[PDB]
Amino acid sequence: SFDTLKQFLEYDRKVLRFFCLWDDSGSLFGDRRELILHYFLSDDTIEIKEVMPHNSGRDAMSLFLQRRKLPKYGPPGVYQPGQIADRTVLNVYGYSYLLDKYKLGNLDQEFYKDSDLSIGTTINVWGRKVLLCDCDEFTKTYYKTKYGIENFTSISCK
Amino acid sequence: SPYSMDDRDPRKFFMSGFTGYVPRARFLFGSSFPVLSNQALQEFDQMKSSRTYPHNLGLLPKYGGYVPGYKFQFGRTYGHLTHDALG
Amino acid sequence: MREIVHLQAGQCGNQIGAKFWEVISDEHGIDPTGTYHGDSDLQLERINVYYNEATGGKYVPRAVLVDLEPGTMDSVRSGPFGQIFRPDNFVFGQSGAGNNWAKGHYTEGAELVDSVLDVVRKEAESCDCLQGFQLTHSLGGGTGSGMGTLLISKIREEYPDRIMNTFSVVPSPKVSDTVVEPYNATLSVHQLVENTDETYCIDNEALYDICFRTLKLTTPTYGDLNHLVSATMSGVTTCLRFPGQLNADLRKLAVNMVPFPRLHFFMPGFAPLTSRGSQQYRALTVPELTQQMFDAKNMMAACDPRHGRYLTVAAVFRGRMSMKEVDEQMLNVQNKNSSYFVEWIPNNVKTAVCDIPPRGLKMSATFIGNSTAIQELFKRISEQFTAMFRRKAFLHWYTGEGMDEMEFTEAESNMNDLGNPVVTRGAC
Amino acid sequence: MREIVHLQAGQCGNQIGAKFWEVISDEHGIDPTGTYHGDSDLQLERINVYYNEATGGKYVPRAVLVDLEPGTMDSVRSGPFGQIFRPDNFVFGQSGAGNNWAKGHYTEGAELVDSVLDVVRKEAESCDCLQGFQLTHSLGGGTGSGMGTLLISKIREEYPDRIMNTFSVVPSPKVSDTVVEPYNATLSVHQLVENTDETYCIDNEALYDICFRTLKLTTPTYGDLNHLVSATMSGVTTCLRFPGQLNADLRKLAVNMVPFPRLHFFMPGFAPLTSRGSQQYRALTVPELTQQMFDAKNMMAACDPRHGRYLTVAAVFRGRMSMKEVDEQMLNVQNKNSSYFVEWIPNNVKTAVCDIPPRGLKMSATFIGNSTAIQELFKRISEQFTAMFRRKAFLHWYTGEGMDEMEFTEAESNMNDLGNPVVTRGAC
Amino acid sequence: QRECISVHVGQAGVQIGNACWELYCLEHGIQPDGQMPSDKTIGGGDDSFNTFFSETGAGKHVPRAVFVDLEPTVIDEVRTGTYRQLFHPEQLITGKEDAANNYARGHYTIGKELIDLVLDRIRKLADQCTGLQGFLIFHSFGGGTGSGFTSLLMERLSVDYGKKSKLEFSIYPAPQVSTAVVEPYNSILTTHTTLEHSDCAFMVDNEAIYDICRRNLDIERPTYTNLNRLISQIVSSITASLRFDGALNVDLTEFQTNLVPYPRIHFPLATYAPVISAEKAYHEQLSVAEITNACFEPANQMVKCDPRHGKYMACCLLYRGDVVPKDVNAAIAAIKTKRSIQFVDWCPTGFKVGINYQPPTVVPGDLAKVQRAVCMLSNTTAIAEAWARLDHKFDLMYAKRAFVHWYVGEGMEEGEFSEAREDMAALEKDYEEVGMDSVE
Ligand SMILES: Nc1nc2c(ncn2[C@@H]2O[C@H](COP(=O)(O)OP(=O)(O)OP(=O)(O)O)[C@@H](O)[C@H]2O)c(=O)[nH]1
Ligand SMILES: Nc1nc2c(ncn2[C@@H]2O[C@H](COP(=O)(O)OP(=O)(O)O)[C@@H](O)[C@H]2O)c(=O)[nH]1
Ligand SMILES: Nc1nc2c(ncn2[C@@H]2O[C@H](COP(=O)(O)OP(=O)(O)O)[C@@H](O)[C@H]2O)c(=O)[nH]1
Repeated sequence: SFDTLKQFLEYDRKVLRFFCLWDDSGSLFGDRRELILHYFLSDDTIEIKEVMPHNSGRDAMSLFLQRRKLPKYGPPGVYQPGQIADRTVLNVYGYSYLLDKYKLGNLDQEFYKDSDLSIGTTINVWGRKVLLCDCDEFTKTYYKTKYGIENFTSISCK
Repeated sequence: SPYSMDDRDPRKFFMSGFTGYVPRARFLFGSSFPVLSNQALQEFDQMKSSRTYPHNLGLLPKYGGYVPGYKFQFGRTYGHLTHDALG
Repeated sequence: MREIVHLQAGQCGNQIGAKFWEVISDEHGIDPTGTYHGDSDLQLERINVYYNEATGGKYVPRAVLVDLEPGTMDSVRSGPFGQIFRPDNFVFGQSGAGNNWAKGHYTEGAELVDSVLDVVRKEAESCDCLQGFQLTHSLGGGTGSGMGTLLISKIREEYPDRIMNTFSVVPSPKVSDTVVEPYNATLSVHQLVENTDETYCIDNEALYDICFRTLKLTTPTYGDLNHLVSATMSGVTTCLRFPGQLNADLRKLAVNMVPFPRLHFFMPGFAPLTSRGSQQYRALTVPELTQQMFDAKNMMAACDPRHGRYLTVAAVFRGRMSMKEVDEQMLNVQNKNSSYFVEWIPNNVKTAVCDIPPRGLKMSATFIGNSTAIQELFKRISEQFTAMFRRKAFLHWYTGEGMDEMEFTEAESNMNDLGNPVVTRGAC
Repeated sequence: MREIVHLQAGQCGNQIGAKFWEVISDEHGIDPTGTYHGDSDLQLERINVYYNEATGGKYVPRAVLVDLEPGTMDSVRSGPFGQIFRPDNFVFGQSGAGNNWAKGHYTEGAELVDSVLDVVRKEAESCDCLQGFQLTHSLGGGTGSGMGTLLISKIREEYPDRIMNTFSVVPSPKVSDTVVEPYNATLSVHQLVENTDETYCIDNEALYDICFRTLKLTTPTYGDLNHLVSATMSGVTTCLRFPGQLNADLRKLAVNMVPFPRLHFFMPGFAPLTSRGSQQYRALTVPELTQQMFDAKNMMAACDPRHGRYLTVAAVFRGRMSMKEVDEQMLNVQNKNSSYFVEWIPNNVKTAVCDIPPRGLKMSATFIGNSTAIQELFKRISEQFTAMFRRKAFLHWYTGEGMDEMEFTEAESNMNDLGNPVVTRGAC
Repeated sequence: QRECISVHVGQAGVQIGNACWELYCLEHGIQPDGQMPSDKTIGGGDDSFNTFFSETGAGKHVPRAVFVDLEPTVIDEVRTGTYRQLFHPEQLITGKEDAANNYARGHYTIGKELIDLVLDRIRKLADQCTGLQGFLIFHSFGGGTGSGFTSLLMERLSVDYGKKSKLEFSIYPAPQVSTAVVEPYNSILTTHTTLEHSDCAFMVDNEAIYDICRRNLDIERPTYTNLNRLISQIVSSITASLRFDGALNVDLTEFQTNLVPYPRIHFPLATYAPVISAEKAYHEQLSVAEITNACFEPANQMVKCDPRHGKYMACCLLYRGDVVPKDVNAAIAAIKTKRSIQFVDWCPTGFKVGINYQPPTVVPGDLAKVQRAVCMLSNTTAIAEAWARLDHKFDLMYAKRAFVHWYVGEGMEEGEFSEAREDMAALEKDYEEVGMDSVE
């Protein structure tokens, strides 16, 4: 499965909007935060933003994460160059490619999907833990359509 | 840095001059590196990864301060009067 | 306490910085939420070299992020190990130096350098022995150069005695993006030679070959082209961060790798570099390291090091090794490749040795060499100058922003006087 | 310590070398993943004659795989012992040879042997005391004759003092898998006469003969054929991988088996070759080992030894066996057959035994004969060449590539000039 | 009574100091913590430690060396490691910016911020010393903190303690292989200033250590720890007669009085006897005659200079262990008849033989349990070849203005290079009229 048109046409402009709650009461000088997850199924990416009130404190801090994938087993160490790349290459000609069939090495990369992010779970986005508290109507439609669970009673943040 | 043998063992003092960092130490001020480095490393572990009411009554004659209620307390002596600060 | 201060001006530089900052945070076990979560002593001992502490192990990165347009600002901010760069250390702008050295320098940029040299001082004051400055500034393009060079000149003024290793991405003809690289970049050299002291020039082109003919990556993303450069950096200041024998510092290198005061344009290099499909077949021993750190592939610049002999090369090995082999492999390198080293500098290869390897390896060897072939590297940018300068094209948008054809002549004058000393020593 | 560099060229040479590495891996106790799971510590004693060590016991062969199409490479990796080969010496190429010697030697082969020479230079430099090379190829057909001769010429030019085995599969008369076998063989032997110190001829008809008349197989496949060739391929070089008395290395065999400088083409043979139905009825010992050895049934080249005198012959025995039991029978062979051995060379038998035999067998041996019956093969290639050449048939590819009518007649003269000495030494 | 002060300057000095001090700790009973063990004892009773080790009340013993280095982290590993309790906290003098492999940064700019403290501690250590026997300076002829700081320390010690003997344990940079590029500059600029402030310079070369470890120790891959331990055995055996007792005890004034003929010619060569490596040590007869031949063999010499290309001047042999004196009398008689070792005509007797009744101790690791040793310290003419091989490098670098600005702009002046080369010409000159035969 190394194609993009499948996801890019099944879920082109479909976004999973999750309201969440970051807990940083245990931080020394910190405080709890309001994170909004947007999972894009077209490229299996997670962006998360911070929604912040009037006369806030912290700046207009853009988004919190950006449009890439998310490593699910905590914060992993970045590796030496050319480890978590695409399909393994044996040699070059003499611009060229071979597609080695015996893939072995740093291919073991475990990442969130729509299955591992459901209402009521705590996700460890790069260290910190943030709990999923509510979702949108399109998300409710999608999770009734595919996985069949209803159970959409929200867990209200603070 | 935390090579103080950890736990509560004696070892915890980085020899004077140890140019090494003692995570959470310069943010403290008071005594000598030895006992500092000790408390300095301990700091990490924490999370790592009037007063006269009782027997001590009297308040001391002429005490500079206002014992709550003194203004309107006509009785025995500063001693007896201040035998219950937070009464 | 030897602290270092790293500048982050320019889209390119800001990105190389983030990946650089990741690696150094990924060696001192700094978590993308601040608190250190590593499990080694030698990690914290020297956190003063890059991460100032705070209330609650928040080791905030001593960084100075600057951009005339809040683009890479947010980009880096919303990044992975990027929600830690102090909010104040993030000086922003409201415009953008659309590829124009004039803008970056004698204009907008200038009216912000004050609001940039302001924080840098706060930093300097926060330090104890600022071992020097390290600027990730694309000589090419706007911001990067214009602003950077201005700060470079300015910083020196404040603290004269100091080191200045500029990791800069010189354009390599082959591939080009902005159509003003000749002009915009040309300028840098002038304000570099007379203010730099350890130029580590990198070339997107070269790094691409090193992401195809050495790592075999079908789709070499700029991200990887960053780690290769990022590594070189967190590999040079190794001694001032971890124990070991022959601890060579950011100064030692400059006092054994700079013959004449101006002859200081060096090229980079990282050793343990193989493909994802050969990690288990390769033998990471000393000989191998040398048989790659001394070729024309691991060098992250574009100037066949075999066109012109080198004057002074050095290497920072980092891992439990035996000086004997280090010394031999290097002495042998000379006797073997003897037509590629000046005969006016006996003993021309410095060999340091740390006592901590990079996380996920067992040995490492950053390469730094004052090659003479860098002559070509600059020759091309000058060879280009003319074309655009001849017909004074792409100049209206440059001279009408506080500039004069005069500057061009003087900048080129230096390019000639930089590609001049080389051919001289070319033959001792 | 002595090391052999194995290069394999062409589809035939690649498959034979893959089966050879499977045989050696099962002999030296290495699983397809590359680790060591053996039974005896002596089995690892001299592993680095064929295997370069990697980290964690991931021993990989010192082998350069070369072909002009990336299909034989994909097949060799798709074989069972595929996780054993280094991807760096895995030199493929996107082209089509077309079974053309001109396209193997004067065309894209000549553009890819630069990379082949670079990687074999690296493997030869990573050695302690290199003794020689092992090129597995086919004498007839493309690549192995076109690229193979060019590779041998460059290897000999860069190393002129080392023993150079070329294990070459020669054409057969009764069947032909390629129309231009005479052209390709005549062009290849012109080089293979004056470069290689010794060359091992394999005729594919004799493999069929030894599979039906001796092994009693029903449908002999290429796996079985290249396995049987790999048996003697391994059996030649065993005194350097395992101990024993009368250890004879490659140059010892070269000295005792090359009387005159141009006469080095040999005939191999392996003789615990038992059919499954008749093996438990065999009394396997040195007597019938020698009897099965010296017959005209186990010869792997279709040249009948009764049609010519033996110049010299070596036997590499393997197993715990007794010395006069070898000696009385190796004198009895000459004393019985006196019209098949030369008189001007008295006592033309080399004996070399080894301690550990191959697995499952109690004793093995390898026949190496330098007969005067090779004139049959070379003269037969000569008239089969001249019949095709007198009409200039199938020649327009070679002539239009850049060759001429001139260069073929010296190859045919060299055919005749090896035909004369191997006949006049049989005629004394 | 007989106390010696060691000043370890430069990183090579500090690491060789760690080696020689761990050797002293495991040669006596002095633990890494500092208390001699309760339920153990060693040998020399209650006075033999009053050498390099110092006595304090209730038993906590202290060394009397001064570890000085203008950079941290290499002091930090020595202090943080396995000898954290032994050393006095202020005897470890740290710089703050690295001396940058520069004579000027060792001698004229960062030379004042710490030499007041270093001399202050030298005064305090000389206060607790009944007889100040001598100063041994452990340093390299390479980087800035080993060249410039040593060179700056020499004239202040010559001013304050002019009557005391001072000697050098030197890391000369190798004539073949080398590790830094301004080694010739730094070596000449430090030996110019230390020529008049050094009474004897024992010299050690890393390539010689390397191939001795290859050949005799059977290590095909040694490290700086293995080098400095073999240097440490030399140091401990030279300074042994003040520690213990024997037949002929060699004083540190006897070293200068027997080994330096002329006041300028004070550059001998150390070498060690058996450097055998355990798994091949018990196979050998290990005789006094054969170790006396082995030290004069031109392969165990601890600098890379050929002894056949010159004449010896004065050889000092220090034996340790069960050495019968008449074995060394027969050994010297065997030496004086071989023509491969040529002598000058003006030194008929030149062998200072001293015997100490104690065998070498063994650090857990490389060296073998041998009940014998001798260090051979010979003044030869062959060091002129090393001076020539380094002065050729200096001339070839000086001819075209290499690296001069880092020196001159930071405290040095342009002349000091030229008169340092003039002094090298004078020393290489004097080594020829001392070596020429008498014709008058
Ligand atoms: N035995 C031993 N010798 C060393 C060691 N380190 C360096 N050397 C020798 O010293 C030479 C260079 O090291 P130094 O001269 O001490 O460098 P430095 O004096 O510390 O210079 P800075 O970096 O400025 O502090 C090398 O060529 C070695 O010969 C060591 O750890 N042990
Ligand atoms: N290695 C690397 N190069 C980059 C990156 N981003 C941009 N570049 C290079 O930077 C060059 C132009 O950048 P530039 O216009 O100077 O950015 P500016 O300094 O903000 O104006 C392009 O040719 C890119 O190849 C990066 O993340 N990594
Ligand atoms: N022993 C053996 N011989 C083979 C094998 N495959 C092919 N051959 C022989 O190789 C000969 C010609 O091969 P060739 O044309 O040179 O293949 P090429 O090198 O790819 O051009 C044929 O006559 C076959 O008999 C094999 O797997 N084992």
